[PDB]
Amino acid sequence: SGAIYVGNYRVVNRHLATHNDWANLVWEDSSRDLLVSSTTAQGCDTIARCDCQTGVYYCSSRRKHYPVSFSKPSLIFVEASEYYPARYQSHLMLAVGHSEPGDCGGILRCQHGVVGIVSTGGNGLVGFADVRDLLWLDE
Ligand SMILES: CSc1nc2c(cc1NC(=O)N1CCC[C@H](C(N)=O)C1)CCCC2
Ligand SMILES: [Zn+2]
Repeated sequence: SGAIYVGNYRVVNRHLATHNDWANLVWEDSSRDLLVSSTTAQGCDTIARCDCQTGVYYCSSRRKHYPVSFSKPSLIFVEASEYYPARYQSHLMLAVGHSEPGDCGGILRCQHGVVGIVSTGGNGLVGFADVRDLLWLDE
């Protein structure tokens, strides 16, 4: 679990969005596994606007942060799950690192701010949904 709080927006994995997220919907994209909802309180986070390919992510299944080198945002095949049919997920970045079900929502950060959130996993792999192109989160 996990979310980004920036301005009057809350960014979460679309597959983990609550009834309240959907009732205050701003934007969602099933192909990116992202959903943004509106908040009444001002958030705590800054979004990175950069091309970093190294950073640190929080891994809830280890209660620890790990450094990673990650690929550029791209269209990657993701196998069927309880939440989605088999499909290509866009704006996804992969890295070698630990992840397991329960870890989605963990934040990936570089020196400039928040880069994205955990969205997929593999055997010794972790995938992150990029948010750096969503310039409207800043306004
Ligand atoms: C960290 S999540 C995770 N981790 C692992 C496995 C599986 C998962 N789960 C997923 O990848 N998804 C399920 C939820 C929707 C995700 C999506 N973006 O389409 C896909 C298997 C075994 C190794 C670890
Ligand atoms: Zn950066």
